[PDB]
Amino acid sequence: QLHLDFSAKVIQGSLDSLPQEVRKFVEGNAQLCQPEYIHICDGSEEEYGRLLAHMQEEGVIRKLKKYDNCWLALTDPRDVARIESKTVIITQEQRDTVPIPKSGQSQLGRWMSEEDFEKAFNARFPGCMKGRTMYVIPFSMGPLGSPLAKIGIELTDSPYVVASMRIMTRMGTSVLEALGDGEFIKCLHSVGCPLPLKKPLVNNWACNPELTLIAHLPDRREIISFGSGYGGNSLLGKKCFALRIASRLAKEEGWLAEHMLILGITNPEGKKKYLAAAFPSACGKTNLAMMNPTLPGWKVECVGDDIAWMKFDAQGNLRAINPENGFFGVAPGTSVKTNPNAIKTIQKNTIFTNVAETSDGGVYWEGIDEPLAPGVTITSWKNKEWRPQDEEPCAHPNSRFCTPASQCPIIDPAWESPEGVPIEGIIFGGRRPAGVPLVYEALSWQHGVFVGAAMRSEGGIMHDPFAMRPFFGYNFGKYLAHWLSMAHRPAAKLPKIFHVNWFRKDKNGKFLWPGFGENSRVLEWMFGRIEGEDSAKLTPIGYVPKEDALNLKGLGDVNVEELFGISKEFWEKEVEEIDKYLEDQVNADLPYEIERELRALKQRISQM
Ligand SMILES: Nc1nc2c(ncn2[C@@H]2O[C@H](COP(=O)(O)OP(=O)(O)OP(=O)(O)O)[C@@H](O)[C@H]2O)c(=O)[nH]1
Ligand SMILES: O=C([O-])C(=O)[O-]
Ligand SMILES: [Mn+2]
Ligand SMILES: [Mn+2]
Ligand code: NA
Ligand code: NA
Repeated sequence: QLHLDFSAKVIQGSLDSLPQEVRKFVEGNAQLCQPEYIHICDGSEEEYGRLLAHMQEEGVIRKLKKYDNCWLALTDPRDVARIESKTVIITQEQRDTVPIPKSGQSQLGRWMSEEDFEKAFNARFPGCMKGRTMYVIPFSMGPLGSPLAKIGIELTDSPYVVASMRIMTRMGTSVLEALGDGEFIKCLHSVGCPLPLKKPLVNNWACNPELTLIAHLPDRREIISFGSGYGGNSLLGKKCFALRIASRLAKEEGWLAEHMLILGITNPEGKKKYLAAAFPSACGKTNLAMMNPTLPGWKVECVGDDIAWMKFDAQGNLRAINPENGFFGVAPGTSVKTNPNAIKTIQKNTIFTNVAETSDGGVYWEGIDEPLAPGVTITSWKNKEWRPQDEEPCAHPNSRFCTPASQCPIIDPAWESPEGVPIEGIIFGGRRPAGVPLVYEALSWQHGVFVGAAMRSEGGIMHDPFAMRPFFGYNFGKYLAHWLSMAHRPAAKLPKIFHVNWFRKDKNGKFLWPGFGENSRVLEWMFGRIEGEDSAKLTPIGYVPKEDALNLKGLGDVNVEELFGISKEFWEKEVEEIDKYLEDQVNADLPYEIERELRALKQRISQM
């Protein structure tokens, strides 16, 4: 050059050390964003402890004195969740990203043109890191060096993101060494608050709500996120990369990237199988992935609780890996009763966001179901004193823990095996207060994809097909076609597909099923069905357990008639509702097989 060599500003590592393409990505975005310092993360314990202690000294995080190396971050309340309306995918044509709805608004993604995004980018990123450190985070999604793993580089101006990525991905120098001159996903993040601050800082939490924009450019292998320091907006490996970018990659390359837990279940005979399950956010993946089974002699072990990458191997087994390195789990509702294994995992080396703090340096949230000693007081996530009779919760309803996977006492022994675990069943499920029984089994692969397409969240109202509504990297119609195509992969060992419903209520709004560890009784049935056991009765919706097939010992107060009932009237409405939805939201891009399954279901219900 005659006068972008950023070597003078490197305060950890060396630009000369980086693979050539990594250096180009770092230096191009350094020129653009103008950070004061560049810190190439090494992923070391030393780095991490120093970063936490720094954040602590600035008032960005607090140490939770009751626990071993745990920390609390309280955000600006404007920055507390994924913002779906500010989350977009850029492609040349809108239809490649989302189907064109008849109601002029898609529920299945949000497209932005290249032109509009270029303008948005130029209005945000120039100079956005002034006065700050640009951290360079080399990370692997999946076990380091696994043939199913994929590497990214995230640039960020947030120490909180660096700490959380260290938990949620594999990151540091070993990733750079593994990468060499290979391809990587380019991830660029800024809290959007260059120094000197143009607006006041709220709760020591840098963010720019008005300019928040989480963009995905699958054709350029780029994720570009501005304005939010929170969770799925800032930890780019998780939703942005491992669902949105990865699902489109998966479609091109013949595999699947899904919003699924992966678990290993062992029966009293010592026989083990792996299952994957897609439930929408707020519908209990993490509880099932970590289940403490109530049934004696059974064991559940966790491979992952949120994302699965699955690819058929040479023998036709559908192999799954967890591309994450930790659990970014919802804190409220987590108790010894609902998730005892999570309670164990999170007492050390854990970062909590937006939960309450007790006066002895512990954590608190709605549904923790753990009384405090008299005199122990509570500071809410809004940093105000709080009492249990107050109108507001003590913790944000989407507050999280961020905890290392390897600490889970029931972590699966194969949770990092590079070839992945063989999936034998896929479970769909949602919140259905009425009509849908506790468990049913799909009649075929094509029926099972239809059943995934029919999933619901939020009290049985919102459609959330495959638990992917906020996460599709491309047109949902085409994703259906991709799933259906698996039936035609020669010698594929197609998993059995089930649908569960933990959430059926009686007329008074009481749950008909106790759930949590009692769900082990449902898993027992699925396990027997995969083994070929004659434990199923055919019904218009699929197979259900025979009378006496489920182990209900210890649960004699269960209303079996209501929990397992199938009403013609309910199912007529359901098929009409599904028809309207698929027409409104998918229309021209709906695969014929999905249409055929809808007709087949309608026809079976007509014969009741
Ligand atoms: N009634 C009942 N509720 C359950 C069961 N399992 C989980 N839940 C509820 O599920 C909610 C917690 O699920 P989340 O951790 O939000 O769900 P998730 O699928 O892990 O979501 P993300 O982490 O956002 O993907 C709480 O309201 C729990 O009470 C069950 O067996 N029965
Ligand atoms: O953070 C999550 O896991 C989610 O929102 O599904
Ligand atoms: Mn979860
Ligand atoms: Mn999730
Ligand atoms: Na704060
Ligand atoms: Na087919």
